[PDB]
Amino acid sequence: QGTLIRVTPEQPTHAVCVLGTLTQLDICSSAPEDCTSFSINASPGVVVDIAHSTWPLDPGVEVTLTMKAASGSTGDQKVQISYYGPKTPPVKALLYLTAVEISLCADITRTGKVKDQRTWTWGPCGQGAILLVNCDRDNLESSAMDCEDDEVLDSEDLQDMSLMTLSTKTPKDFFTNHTLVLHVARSEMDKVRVFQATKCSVVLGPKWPSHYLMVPGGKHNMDFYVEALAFPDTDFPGLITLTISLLDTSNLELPEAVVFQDSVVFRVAPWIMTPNTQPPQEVYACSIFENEDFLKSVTTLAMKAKCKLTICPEEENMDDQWMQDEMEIGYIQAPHKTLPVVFDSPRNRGLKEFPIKRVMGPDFGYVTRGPQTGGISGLDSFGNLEVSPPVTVRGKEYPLGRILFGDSCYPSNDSRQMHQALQDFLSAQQVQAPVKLYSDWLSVGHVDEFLSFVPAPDRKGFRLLLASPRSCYKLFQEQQNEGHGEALLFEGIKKKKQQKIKNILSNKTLREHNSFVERCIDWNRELLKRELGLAESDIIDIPQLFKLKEFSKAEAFFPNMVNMLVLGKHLGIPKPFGPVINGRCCLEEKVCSLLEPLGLQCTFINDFFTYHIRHGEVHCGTNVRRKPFSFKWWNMVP
Amino acid sequence: QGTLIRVTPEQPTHAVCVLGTLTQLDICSSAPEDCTSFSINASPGVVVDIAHSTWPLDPGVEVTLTMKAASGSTGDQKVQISYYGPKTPPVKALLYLTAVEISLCADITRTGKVKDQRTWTWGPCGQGAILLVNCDRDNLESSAMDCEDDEVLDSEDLQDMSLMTLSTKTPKDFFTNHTLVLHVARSEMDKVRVFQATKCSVVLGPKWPSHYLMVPGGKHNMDFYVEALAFPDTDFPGLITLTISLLDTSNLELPEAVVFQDSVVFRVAPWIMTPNTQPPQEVYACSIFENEDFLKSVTTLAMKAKCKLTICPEEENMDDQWMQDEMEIGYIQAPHKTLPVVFDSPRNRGLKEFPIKRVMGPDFGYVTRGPQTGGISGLDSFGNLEVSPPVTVRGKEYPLGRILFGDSCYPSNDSRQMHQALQDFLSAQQVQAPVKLYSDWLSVGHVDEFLSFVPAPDRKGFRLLLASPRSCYKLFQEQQNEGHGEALLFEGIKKKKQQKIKNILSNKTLREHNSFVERCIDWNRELLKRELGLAESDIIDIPQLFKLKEFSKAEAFFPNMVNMLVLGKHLGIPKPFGPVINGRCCLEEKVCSLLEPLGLQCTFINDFFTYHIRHGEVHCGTNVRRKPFSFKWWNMVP
Ligand SMILES: [Ca+2]
Ligand SMILES: [Ca+2]
Ligand SMILES: [Ca+2]
Ligand SMILES: [Ca+2]
Ligand SMILES: [Ca+2]
Ligand SMILES: [Ca+2]
Ligand SMILES: [Ca+2]
Ligand SMILES: [Ca+2]
Ligand SMILES: [Ca+2]
Ligand SMILES: [Ca+2]
Repeated sequence: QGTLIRVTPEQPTHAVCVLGTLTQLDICSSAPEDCTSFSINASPGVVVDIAHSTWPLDPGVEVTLTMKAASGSTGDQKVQISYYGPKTPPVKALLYLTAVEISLCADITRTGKVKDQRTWTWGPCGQGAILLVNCDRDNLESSAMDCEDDEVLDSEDLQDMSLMTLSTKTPKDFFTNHTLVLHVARSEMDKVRVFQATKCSVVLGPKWPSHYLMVPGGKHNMDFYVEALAFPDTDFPGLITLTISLLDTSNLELPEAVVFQDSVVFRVAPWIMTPNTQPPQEVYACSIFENEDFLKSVTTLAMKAKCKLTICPEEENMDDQWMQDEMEIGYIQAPHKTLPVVFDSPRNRGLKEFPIKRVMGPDFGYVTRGPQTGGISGLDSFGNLEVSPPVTVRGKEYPLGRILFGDSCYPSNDSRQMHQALQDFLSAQQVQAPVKLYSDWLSVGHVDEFLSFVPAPDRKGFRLLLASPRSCYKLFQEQQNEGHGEALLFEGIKKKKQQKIKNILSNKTLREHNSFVERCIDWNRELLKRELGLAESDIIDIPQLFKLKEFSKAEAFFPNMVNMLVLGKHLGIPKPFGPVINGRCCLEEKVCSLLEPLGLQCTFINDFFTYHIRHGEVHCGTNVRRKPFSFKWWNMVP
Repeated sequence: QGTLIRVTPEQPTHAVCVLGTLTQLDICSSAPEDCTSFSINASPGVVVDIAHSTWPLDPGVEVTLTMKAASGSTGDQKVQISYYGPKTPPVKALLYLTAVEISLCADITRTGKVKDQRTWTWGPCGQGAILLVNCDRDNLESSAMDCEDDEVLDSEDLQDMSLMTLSTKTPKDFFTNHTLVLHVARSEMDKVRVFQATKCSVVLGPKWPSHYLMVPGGKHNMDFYVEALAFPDTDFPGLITLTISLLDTSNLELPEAVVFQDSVVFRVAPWIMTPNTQPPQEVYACSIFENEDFLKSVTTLAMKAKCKLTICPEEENMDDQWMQDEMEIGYIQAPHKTLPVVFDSPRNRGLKEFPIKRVMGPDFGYVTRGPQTGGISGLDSFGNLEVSPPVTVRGKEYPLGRILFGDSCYPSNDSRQMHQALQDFLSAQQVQAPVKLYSDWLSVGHVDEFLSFVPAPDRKGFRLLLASPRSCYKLFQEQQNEGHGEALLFEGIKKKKQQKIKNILSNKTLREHNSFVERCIDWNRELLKRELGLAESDIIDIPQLFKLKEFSKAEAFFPNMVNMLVLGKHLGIPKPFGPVINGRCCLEEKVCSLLEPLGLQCTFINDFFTYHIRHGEVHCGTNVRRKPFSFKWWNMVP
C-alpha cells in the first residue's frame, strides 16, 4: 500500500516504514502560520522525492520517503521539516522513523525456489505460487487422506506441501510494541491448512483463520508448510490467499491498529487426465473365473510396453471385471511435486474398494464426486470419461487435450447423463475444457465404445479411431465381390451361429440398425472435428458392426475392436473372429492394414465368453496409468 | 455445425440441409472401381464449391453444398455425381436434398429487436441476449414474485420477459417425418422459464427441460417469452442456453436421429446499485414518537430535489426507525426493460416486512440473501453497503462504480464480517467489483459512518467525504487561537453537559481515542485511494470527533455529519450543535465553507434525541432510490 504520515511542529511524530512501501508526507496540514516555504533534511538512510532545493508550501506538492535498509533500532532514521517565511525564523517539525523488512515469500515464479499486486496470472509470462491437494496417503498406517486431520505425521508428507517463508528484519525490541498475525479469510479456511515449521504445528486451518506469530526482533526467517484440502470445484475457483498483518500494540488501552498488510495468492492445482497418446506406466485388471487366457495376452503386452502390471483378485473384485469403469488415473502437478491421483467414480459396484484400498497410497492421490448411494447412471462409469491428445483449435491451444464424455442429444424422461457433480468438477479443473459427446444411443452408453486415440509418427502425432459400419460393409462387400461371400463370421466359435458374408450383406434390418448407428457416430465425428480442430486425415475408420437391442440401444455385433488397450505402439484389440479368408480373419487384416503403417503392433485378444457376451471388451476390462504431460498446466491460458 | 453426406451409386441418397450450415460430400468412399474422375451437376438452387471443370477422384479433394433457399417440397433440389475413367462409361450417384430454415432468434445485439458460435461476450463489440430475473409483483393480487409459479397472469408481465422467435421455412409435409424439440440443460432448468405464445403456456422450466414443438410446414413463426428465476450467484455464473434440436422421425422402428442443433445464450442481468452521485427519485423514512420535526426537514429537502416521498408508520415500523439498514434499492436492466429492485437485508428487525409488503410491486423487484433467522451481524445492515461513483483505476474502467462494504482487518473471535452469502452475491454481480473496507472498529460497524460521496461540478464529478478528527482539532484550535476557547459545544441542548473548546482540546484521552480513529479512517483513505484511483483533490475531510465506548469501539462524539442525505445538490447533514461563534455553529460554517463552493446546499437537520443518542444519524434513518446509470452494464468488460 502506502501510508500518509502527518507531520506537525506541535511535537515530533514516530512512525514505522515497511521496506518496499511508498511512504508519503502531509506537510501542509499543520504547517504553522507565518510560513511560505519548507525544506527537508533527513538522515542518510532516508531517500526523499519531490515532484510538482527548497520548495513553496503548496498542498499538492508531493513528498515521499523510501528506506534503504532495516533499522537497527527504534527511530534510528530521522526526518526534519523546516518551515519558514520572508521574516519568520525557521521552525522544525521532527519525524522519527523505524524501518523494517516484512516479506511473506512463496514460489510465485514456479521454479521450486522461494526467494505490490498480489494476483495470480496464468501463462508463461504470469505469476503465482502453486499448491497441491494433499489427497494421497503417505501415512503408511491408516486409510485417510493426509489432509483430513490436523497433523504432519511423516516428514515425507512435507514434500507434497508448499513452502512459504516469512522473512523479517527489525530492531531487537520491535515486537515489544508490535505483533504480526497470519491469516486467511473464513471463506477459504476450510480449504487450506498451514503448518509452522520450527517439526510442525498447525497455525491455520478449518478451525482457525488467524494466528499471532511469535517472532524475535533482529533478522528472522520462519518457514510454513501449506496443503490444500479441496480441488477447484463449482463453489471454489481455486485461489487461496494468505495474509500477514502488522499490528501496532503500543497503547495498552486502545485496540490494535493495522500498519501494513501483504499477501501471497496460491492456486490449487487441478486434476488432469492422460490421453492414450501418453506413454504407459502401469496396467490394471481383474482376475475372475475362466479369465486366465485373456490375462496372459494382457501380461505379454504390458511387458512389451515396459509397464508395471497390477491385478485385482476375485476376493476384492466381488465379480466386478470392469476395471475401466470404477476409476480414472490422472495427476496433479506443482513445481516441487507431481503425483498421480485416482478419480474414483461413484459407480460403486464390486470394485468399490479398489481405488481406496489398493490405488490410493504413498505418492498416490485420491478424489471422488457425486452421490455415493444411488442417484447414478451407467454414463457415470469411467469408460465414459476420456481425454484427447493435445490439439490447437482455430488458434486456441489445448496443450493437455480436452476431456471428452458422453451425453444424450437432449434431456428427456428416457435420457441419461453423467451426474452434474462430475461434469461440474471436470469443468472446474479448467485446463482440459471438457467437451460433451453423444453416447446415450449405446446400450452401455460409453464414448470408449465408439472412439479411441493412438499415437502416430506424423501429422499431429495421433489418429482418432472411430467405429464404422460403413467400413465393415465396404470390406464384406469387397470379399463377396472376390468370391468369398460364402465366408463365415464367428468361424472358430462353439455355441454360436456362424453367418455368411452373403447373408449379412443381405440382412436389411441389420443394414438399417447400422445406418442409424452410422448417424449417431457421424454426429460425433463432426462434433470432434469442430471441438478438437480435426481434419479427415486425422481420423481412421475401424470396420465395426452394431445391432439394436433393448430400448433400441446399440450393442456390438462382433467384438468392438475400437475398445482397445493402447500401450504406446502396442495395441490390445478385441478379437473380432471375422470371416476367415486366405488364412486370416479379414477384419484383423483390414485393421492391421490401417494401423501397421503408423508403427502400430496389433495383438488380437480373445475376450468373447469372458467380456464380449457381457457387453464390454478389452478396454472395458482394463485401465492404465500414464506419464503426465511435460507441459506445465499453469502455463496454459484457459 | 456441418454434415457429411456419403454418396453412392448403389442407390440414391436423401438428405436435409439446414440453411446457413456447411454441407459436405464424401465422394470417394463408395466411388465404384474402374474410375479416375468425377463431375458434378446440380439443380439451380444448389451451390457447389471445390478446392484442392471435372476433377480427379482424390480423397482430400473437398466438395461443399450450400442452399440458397428453403425447399418448396421434399427432394426438390438434386445433385448428381458422375464417375468415369479412361474407358469407363459414366455412372451417376444421385443425391436428393430438402432445404429448410430453422432460425432460433433473440436480441443478441441488444437493441430491442429480434431479427455459428453461440457464446456470450461482453463489451460494446460483443454479442448475446439479456434476460431479467422476473422478481417484481405485477400481479396486483398476491404477495409472490411473478416467477415463482408456472403462469403468465397479466400481459404487463410479458414486458419484463425476453422474446425468442423460432422461424421456420419448410415443405408443407415436412413435420410428417421430422420433429423439433426445444430444450435447456437440467443444470439450468431450475433457473429459467419459457412460455409459448399462441396467450401463453409454459413449455420449459424447472419441471420440464424439453418440449416437442407443434409446428406447421411452410413459413411459420413461433414466439417465446423467457424469464429468469435466479440472479447470478456463487453457484450460477449467469448464462442460460436454450437449444432447438431437429429430429428425423422417418423410421418408425428406429429411434429419433438428431440432424441439426442451434442455440441462443442469454445472460441473466445483474443487480446493480446507485451511488449518491445519481439523481434522486424517491425517499424513504419511518415516523415514530417525537419524530415530527426531523420528518419536516426531510420533507422540505425531498421537495427541493423533486423526489417522491414515502414514509413508514409505527404500525409497520414496529419501533424500527433505521430505514437505511433493512434494504438497498438497486436496479436490473435489459434493452427492453429496466426496473428497480430492492435488495432486502437479512437484518430482519422491525422493518422486516417493509421491503416485501410496501416496496416490492408493479415494476419493483425483490431479492434477498443470507440466513433469515440468526447467523447475522450488524455488518449485514445496509448502512454498511455503499457504491462509489464511476471511476477509472490505472486504466481499468468501472463505469458503474464499485460496491464498498465494511469488514474487519483480519478474522478473529471478536471480529465481525458481512455474511459470506451477501459478499458472494455482490461479487457474482461482477459489474461493481466490490471492495472491502475496514469498518469493524466502529461500534455499529458501517461504512456510512465514515464516508459519503457528493456530486461536484469539476474534476471527476464528485467528492469523497471522510470523517476527520484531525480537521475538527485544527478548527477548534483555530477558534481558541482567536479567543473563543471559552465557546460551548452542545450549546442549545437541555439535559446535556456543555463543554468548552479549551477543555476539549486539553482532554488527552479524547485526543488519544481520536488518534486511533484517525488511523482507522486513514487506512481506508489509502485503501479507497488505491482501489478507486483517487487523488487527494478528490477527497474532502469533514471535521468530526469520535470516542471509544464498549469493546473500545468508536461512536460519534457529536452528530456524525458525514452520515448525511444526498439529494443531488441538496445535502441533509446532521446538526452538530457545535460551539456558537459570531452567531453560527463553527462546525456548520466549516462544512458550508467546504461544500458550498461545489454548488452544494447544506441543510442541518436536528436528529439529536431522535437518532444521535440511538447511535445513528440522518443517513441511517433514511433511504433513497435513484436513477439507473445510462451506461448499459453489458458494455462493461469486467
Ligand atoms: Ca496430515
Ligand atoms: Ca502427502
Ligand atoms: Ca467408487
Ligand atoms: Ca506424497
Ligand atoms: Ca476412461
Ligand atoms: Ca408468473
Ligand atoms: Ca413481472
Ligand atoms: Ca429482511
Ligand atoms: Ca414489471
Ligand atoms: Ca446503503
